[PDB]
Amino acid sequence: MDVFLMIRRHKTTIFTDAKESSTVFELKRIVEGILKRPPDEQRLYKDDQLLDDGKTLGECGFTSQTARPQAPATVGLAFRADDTFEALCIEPFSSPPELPDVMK
Amino acid sequence: EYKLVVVGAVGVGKSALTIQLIQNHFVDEYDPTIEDSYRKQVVIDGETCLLDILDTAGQEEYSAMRDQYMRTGEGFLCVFAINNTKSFEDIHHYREQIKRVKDSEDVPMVLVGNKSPSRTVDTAQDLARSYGIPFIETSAKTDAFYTLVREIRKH
Amino acid sequence: MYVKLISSDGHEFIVKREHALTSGTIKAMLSNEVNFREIPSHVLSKVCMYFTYKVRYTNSSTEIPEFPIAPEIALELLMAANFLDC
Amino acid sequence: PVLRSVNSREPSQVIFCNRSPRVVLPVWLNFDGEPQPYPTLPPGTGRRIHSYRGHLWLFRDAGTHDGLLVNQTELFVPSLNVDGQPIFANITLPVYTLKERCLQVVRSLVKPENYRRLDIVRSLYEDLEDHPNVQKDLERLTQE
Ligand SMILES: Cc1ncsc1-c1ccc(CNC(=O)[C@@H]2C[C@@H](O)CN2C(=O)[C@@H](NC(=O)CCCCCN2CCCN(c3nccc(-c4noc([C@@]5(C)CCCc6sc(N)c(C#N)c65)n4)n3)[C@@H](C)C2)C(C)(C)C)cc1
Ligand SMILES: Nc1nc2c(ncn2[C@@H]2O[C@H](COP(=O)(O)OP(=O)(O)O)[C@@H](O)[C@H]2O)c(=O)[nH]1
Ligand SMILES: [Mg+2]
Repeated sequence: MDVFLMIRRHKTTIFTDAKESSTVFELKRIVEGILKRPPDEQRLYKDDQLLDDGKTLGECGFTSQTARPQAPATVGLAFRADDTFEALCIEPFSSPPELPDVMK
Repeated sequence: EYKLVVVGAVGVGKSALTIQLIQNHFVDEYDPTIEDSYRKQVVIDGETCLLDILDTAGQEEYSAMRDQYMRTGEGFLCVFAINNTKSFEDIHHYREQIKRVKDSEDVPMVLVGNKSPSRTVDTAQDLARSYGIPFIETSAKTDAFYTLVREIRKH
Repeated sequence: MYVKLISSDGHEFIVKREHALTSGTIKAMLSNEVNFREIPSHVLSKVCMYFTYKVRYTNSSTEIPEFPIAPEIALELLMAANFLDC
Repeated sequence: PVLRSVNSREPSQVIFCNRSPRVVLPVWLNFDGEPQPYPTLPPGTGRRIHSYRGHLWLFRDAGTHDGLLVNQTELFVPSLNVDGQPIFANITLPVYTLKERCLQVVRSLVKPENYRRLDIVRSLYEDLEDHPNVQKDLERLTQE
């Protein structure tokens, strides 16, 4: 069963799909295909809890009803600046306008 | 004023069963071809009452006029008998057409088995339960529409 | 395989190419990376979610779920969907 | 009228099942092809309904007449009932286009009077005003 995710770092957000049985390690390989940075250089987080490679998406929390196509689950990503890994920093999206009078 | 609408196959006894309530006197041969409204002035469980029982009759006609007529039926008695079984096979069609005209699945209603020797259909008491409706095992020869009048009140 | 749609406000969204071809305006503009200048991140993120929904549920046999759109973003997504022919 | 039920009088038992989050209005296309409305079904509800061989049915959102799919197609005509077993009609949401879904939600929040009070390009005002009605689809459908 697929989980639909948004892997996010700074102002880079990736829309990909993965199997609930996929390992977190395997997820880092998919990012390596796109951002060309190795798994040893990636740290994946769910909210701010860090994920372990051998755990599977399911076990981390990503599940069919939490990771739906139309409402995917956010997976945080932090890259490795040489010896130490940067802090997870995901920059948010822009806020929307005040709901117009006619609509409320 | 409470409008009731009795309904069935030709031969069930709607035309007769009305006579026992309105006239308390059986008509063994009645013309199965004409429908009239029998207004009544009867106390029911202590209330002001004026029934408007329709004795349905005629050939089926799926028309605008006739649908809106039976849609005014505040409640129906779907009469079937035990001599015949074709009767018990038309009973579903009538029930369902009442839901179409009344725009709802839930309509005050009552299955009724009549003429209780042949016994083609044993007491389907079970069917009525799925219909979610009562049963009076009526015998015009020897008659409760009050059975049905409850449902309508509950409504 | 993958393309980068970039919001007005700098956000970069890497969605599959097949998914972004759900958009007519993107289908032509890719004839790679695109830059939309009147679409804020929160509208394009939402648009990229629709790409995923249409591709997964198009030609399904059983129940599809509703595409949720909040009241706050409704007006902006309509215009963006008009501009992007999807 | 080519799209119309054939008056066959042969009973066919069908099951309407609302696998949609909307209230489904079953619409029956009558002997002269005119859309005739039937009792609504709440979301998640399945009812055993009694139709006839050859009848045509279409399914829409009772409130806004938005279009729904039945067994993944737009029109339902009960197939042969085999040994008295029900024929299943699975009413589902269609994959609306992003634009049409946004029109469905904006019509949702806003009265029709104030569509012109919205800061949108005029084309969108005409789009938001062009609601879906069953009869237009029939003609479209009839051509194909
Ligand atoms: C719950 C729900 N949730 C979501 S949808 C839904 C729902 C709810 C209900 C239904 C019910 N199904 C239908 O509506 C289906 C669906 C569609 O395919 C068309 N259609 C139909 O039935 C349509 N018929 C047909 O094409 C062919 C019908 C052929 C029947 C043949 N006949 C032949 C002769 C024997 N018999 C027979 N002899 C004598 C009297 C009757 C009779 N019968 O009634 C009635 C009464 C008076 C009973 C009180 C209420 C009404 S009102 C009135 N107008 C009535 C009338 N005269 C009646 N007297 N009968 C019948 C037993 C059998 C039509 C639109 C023309 C009526 C469908 C969906
Ligand atoms: N055995 C028996 N016959 C009945 C009973 N009620 C009516 N009948 C007869 O069955 C027929 C029904 O006639 P009628 O009421 O006009 O039928 P309708 O027009 O279909 O209601 C008549 O011949 C009646 O004499 C009953 O309770 N028992
Ligand atoms: Mg009579």
